[PDB]
Amino acid sequence: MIQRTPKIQVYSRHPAENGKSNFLNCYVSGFHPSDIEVDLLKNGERIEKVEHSDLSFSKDWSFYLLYYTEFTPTEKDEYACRVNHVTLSQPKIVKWDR
Amino acid sequence: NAGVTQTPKFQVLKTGQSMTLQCAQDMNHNSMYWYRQDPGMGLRLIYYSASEGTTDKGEVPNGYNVSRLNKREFSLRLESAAPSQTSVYFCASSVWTGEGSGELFFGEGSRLTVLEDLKNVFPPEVAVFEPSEAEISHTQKATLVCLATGFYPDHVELSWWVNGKEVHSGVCTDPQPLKEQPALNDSRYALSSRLRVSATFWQNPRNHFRCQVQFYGLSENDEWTQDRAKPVTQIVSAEAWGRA
Amino acid sequence: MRTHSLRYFRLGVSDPIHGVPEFISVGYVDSHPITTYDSVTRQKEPRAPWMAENLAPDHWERYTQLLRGWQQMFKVELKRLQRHYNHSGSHTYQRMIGCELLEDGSTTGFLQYAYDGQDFLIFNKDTLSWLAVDNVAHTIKQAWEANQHELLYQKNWLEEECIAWLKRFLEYGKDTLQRTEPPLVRVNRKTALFCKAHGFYPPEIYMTWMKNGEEIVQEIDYGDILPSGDGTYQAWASIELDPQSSNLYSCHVEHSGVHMVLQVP
Amino acid sequence: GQNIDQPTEMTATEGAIVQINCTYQTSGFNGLFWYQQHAGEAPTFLSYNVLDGLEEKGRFSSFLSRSKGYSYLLLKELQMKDSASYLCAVKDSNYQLIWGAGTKLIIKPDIQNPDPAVYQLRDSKSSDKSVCLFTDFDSQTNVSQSKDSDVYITDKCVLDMRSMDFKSNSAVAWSNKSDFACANAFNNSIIPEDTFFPSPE
Ligand SMILES: *[C@@H](C)/C=N/c1c(NCCCCCO)[nH]c(=O)[nH]c1=O
Repeated sequence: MIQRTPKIQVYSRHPAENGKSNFLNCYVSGFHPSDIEVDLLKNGERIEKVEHSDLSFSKDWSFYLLYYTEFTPTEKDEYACRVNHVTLSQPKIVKWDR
Repeated sequence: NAGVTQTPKFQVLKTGQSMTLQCAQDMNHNSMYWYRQDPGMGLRLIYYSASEGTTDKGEVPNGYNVSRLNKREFSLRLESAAPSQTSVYFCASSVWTGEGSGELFFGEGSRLTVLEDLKNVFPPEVAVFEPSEAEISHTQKATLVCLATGFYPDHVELSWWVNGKEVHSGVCTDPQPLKEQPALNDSRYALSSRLRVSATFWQNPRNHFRCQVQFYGLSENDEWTQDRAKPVTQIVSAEAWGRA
Repeated sequence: MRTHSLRYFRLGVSDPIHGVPEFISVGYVDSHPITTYDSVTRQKEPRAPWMAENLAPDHWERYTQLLRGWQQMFKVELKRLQRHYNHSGSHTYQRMIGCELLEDGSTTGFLQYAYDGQDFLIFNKDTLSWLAVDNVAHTIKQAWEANQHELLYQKNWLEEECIAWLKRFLEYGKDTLQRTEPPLVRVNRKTALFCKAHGFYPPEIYMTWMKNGEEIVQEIDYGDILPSGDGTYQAWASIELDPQSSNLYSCHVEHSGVHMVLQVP
Repeated sequence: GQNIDQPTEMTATEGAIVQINCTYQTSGFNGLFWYQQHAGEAPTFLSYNVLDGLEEKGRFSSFLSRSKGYSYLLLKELQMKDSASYLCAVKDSNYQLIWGAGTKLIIKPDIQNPDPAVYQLRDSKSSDKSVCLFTDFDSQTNVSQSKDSDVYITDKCVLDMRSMDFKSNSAVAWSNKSDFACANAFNNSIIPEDTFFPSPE
């Protein structure tokens, strides 16, 4: 039974400029089976109002999802995406690298 | 290995009466269907059940409801029968949904006649007529005729019995009844049948011939108020013996 | 038109954790979800407004019934596979069917199945046969290929019906599906040159780096085409700078018939 | 809307070939079915076509042209048991079956030695009816319904005496009117010139 671990990418909707409202995206893809937990983090805390697409299907039989929240980036605040999956020993955290 | 079993084969109803048709299949099929068949048109779906646990309306659901009781059974309900529901009803089933190349497997059919008043219902008179001596001498064959006349509705089964056994070889029964008054919408019906045997068989005086008609009519709970006898489901027959 | 596709997926899970559906089915046109059904809602629902606006309730009602039947069928098939495999625990079964209408007018059609996320049975609509990946699949192949009419039916659906559905949905969604939003492209250093594009639709885009007019694909890092969330997409590509010799690097982007070149001075 | 058309009735001779046509106009196409339905019985599946061409199953073949929206069911070496209605049905884009109204196929038996005659059956002591049998005529003969409201005439019926491999056509006429006689019972039909009328009384 081949289980495939999620690829996790964190990026803003538009090129980010401080003080300008944006969307922070976390795109989780390529994983199998389908159960998965995704949080967006701000300064290490879970953001509460976070939207996401319905589970999506790829031709190679893996799945993908987009998690996103509106935000205004500042020089001080650090953002991340935290993902758990059956293929991960502990939750994996990927920081937004602007 | 029964296939699709539906009941009843025949039923007379008064306007407003309730009725349930039963259907079961033992083929482990998932989809079941109720159709009605009427002269001059294609089958029309009343209700169907794509799988156990769901049902939905077909093309002509008004006046009907269904229940997919389990995987095997799919019943059709006429809560308040109307004359327009006079028809032949067919249950059918398929392995999987309507989707794909799978064919339908049909039950034997249920003939319903819905009437405003049961005073139009009549059992048949049955009479048997012995062969013409001229036919015997010209052909060495002998044709007996059975006439079942004056019945309504067309819910009859006619059979011939020779020497205590039902026969079908040598038999021809009209495939459709004759309207005795072709202009009336509720005309009573006539039906003829012939049995043809060799002259030698007819000339054996121990050979015995009977025509029997099963009529499907009223039952105990139907209300009857006419002066004549209540036209219940019944068998009417007539006989003849061979003659030397 | 550009190339377009219609595809329908099914997912079945044999022993799902609490809440999670035993069965899900989703349709797509290109990258756009158009329909959804699962064993919890037991209803087929639009996932694109241009689908809801153009298909009357009788459409959703009819396919809701078919999907309830397809759900049960998928459960039976998965139960059978897990017996043949002699597997315990939760396992997945998947189906994908669909067709493409290519720019040049030609068509493709495909149908395949997967068990635990790996190819299981693949239909060949030209030879009218199923490719099996192991012996459990081989047993299913034998049963399916014994039903020659069903193979013919699938060929007709893939080649005629699927293409007709796709053309119907392409017209319904033409304001979304047939529009063009050109990319905004920039280059920056982070030591490697990054070529970044954003704001573009459709998502199909080609970005590469050239060095003195020659393409070295083996030393290029290609980023994924990713959804930005507003209906448009973004992408990137990087190449590493040689610190001992100057070179003329240029980013090349092709999108919807337009080519762009960004020369790095 | 959607519709499917097939002839109401066809008549052919035993041993011959008949082609039953079905044309359809539908919203999408997911295959075409033929069913056989003997009178008073359930329809039974005969054939399925979904790609173009001709498929064979015994004495029956079914053809489909998707571009012309046409199919035919072809019956070779017709036998009396092929007398039945034949129903076409098409699955549309949503897998709804659209049913044709059916084609009734009537088969004329090959009457080897026609011996047309009208016989008076013997009276029944339980009936006031006089009964006449028109029998053993060739299959081109048609039996007309009666024109007197108190005379009843049934359509012709084909009887098979299997033990002798002998088939014969017959029709029955009856009445309780005093002026009814077998010599005039079938006067409204066109009956063979050599029809035998045995003497009465
Ligand atoms: C509404 C149209 C949803 N359809 C759907 C389908 N349709 C495809 C039927 C193909 C027949 C040949 O196999 N498939 C599916 O898996 N999920 C759906 O939601």
